[PDB]
Amino acid sequence: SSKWVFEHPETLYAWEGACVWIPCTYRALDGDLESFILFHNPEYNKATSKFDGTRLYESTKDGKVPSEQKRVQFLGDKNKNCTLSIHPVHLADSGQLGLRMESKTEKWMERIHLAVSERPFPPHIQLPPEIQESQEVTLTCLLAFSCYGYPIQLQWLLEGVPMRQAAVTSTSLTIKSVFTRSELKFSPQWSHHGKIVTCQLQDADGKFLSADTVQLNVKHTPKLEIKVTPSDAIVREGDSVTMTCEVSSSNPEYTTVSWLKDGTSLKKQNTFTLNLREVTKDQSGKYCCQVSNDVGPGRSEEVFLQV
Ligand SMILES: CC(=O)N[C@H]1[C@H]([C@@H](O)[C@@H](O)CNC(=O)c2ccc(-c3ccccc3)cc2)O[C@@](Cc2cn(C[C@H](O)Cn3c([N+](=O)[O-])cnc3C)nn2)(C(=O)O)C[C@@H]1O
Ligand SMILES: *[C@@H]1O[C@H](CO)[C@@H](O[C@@H]2O[C@H](CO)[C@@H](O[C@@H]3O[C@H](CO)[C@@H](O)[C@H](O)[C@@H]3O)[C@H](O)[C@H]2NC(C)=O)[C@H](O)[C@H]1NC(C)=O
Repeated sequence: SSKWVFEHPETLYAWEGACVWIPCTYRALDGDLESFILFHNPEYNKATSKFDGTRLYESTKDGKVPSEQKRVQFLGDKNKNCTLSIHPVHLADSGQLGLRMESKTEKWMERIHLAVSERPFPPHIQLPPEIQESQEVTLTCLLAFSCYGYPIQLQWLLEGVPMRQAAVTSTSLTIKSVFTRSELKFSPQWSHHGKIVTCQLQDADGKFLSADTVQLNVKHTPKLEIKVTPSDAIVREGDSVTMTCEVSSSNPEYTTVSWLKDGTSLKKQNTFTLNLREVTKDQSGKYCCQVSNDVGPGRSEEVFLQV
């Protein structure tokens, strides 16, 4: 009994004040249409074996001459298209819509769910699983809404400030999926680790509607800071010098630590402190530590000993 076959999304989302555009097609194997009624939450009376409830559209009354001012409009034909449109949609419209249709001696009822919330629902940011420094990533912000009579826009904010990188916004309004996607590419620095990325929903005039925030987990090599005593780095032979190596940032945590004298690894220096108890003249160069993690080896600044 596959007499009727409808192609449309199973659920359409919107909010109070906006509009909703419902794509819909059908194929009636039993000729063209004779009547089309649009119920809101129809209740089937088991006694009379008919459908009751508030009728939002009747093809025999408010659809005999299309009014163009109608809030609820049927944009379809007699045997193919059942695209509905409520502009503006209200909270009292949220529910289950019924597409009661009749042809020659047979009739059919079709359900469409219309979820309308009082406030604009937030979008959603889809992050890559591993974000690493100097590697371009594509952040995806999706929104399960798109209507013609109410244009929207998605805005990317980093740390509460718009991002200079351009985005690409695309909308799909088909019988399969309805959404507004905005993708943004940018090469993250190590400092972006722990920073907040926001995707804001705004109308045509740019008024804030909703948003979704995330915190970046940017892998990076250990950024190091080196200290030396004395600060002036001046000494005589035999006297002591101490250098310290402090990991200021590393994602993930560090693994090994070694020291370098003009690019030469001093052996047995597996700690963050470099003690030169009795110095000479042949030393006196440029020192730096190397701390690594899963990401790789990170190097600190250079200090001129010069003795
Ligand atoms: C080709 C054909 O044969 N077409 C049938 C047609 C169904 O095939 C067709 O409409 C399929 N779609 C549904 O069924 C349907 C049901 C509910 C909803 C919906 C939508 C929005 C909100 C709430 C609901 C949308 C679709 O059905 C009838 C009557 C008919 C009467 N019943 C009673 C039966 O007990 C099951 N039932 C009960 N109940 O409590 O049992 C409560 N409501 C029902 C249907 N079951 N069919 C009709 O005239 O529409 C005859 C017609 O010739
Ligand atoms: C069922 O029939 C209706 C009526 O034609 C179809 O609706 C029409 O669809 C087109 C494209 O989908 C709409 O064009 C759009 O216009 C806006 C401006 O309002 C523009 O910004 C878009 O880029 C696009 O050009 C059109 O407005 C819309 N309505 C009417 C009255 O024409 C509907 O597509 C049909 N259903 C299916 C599943 O095809």
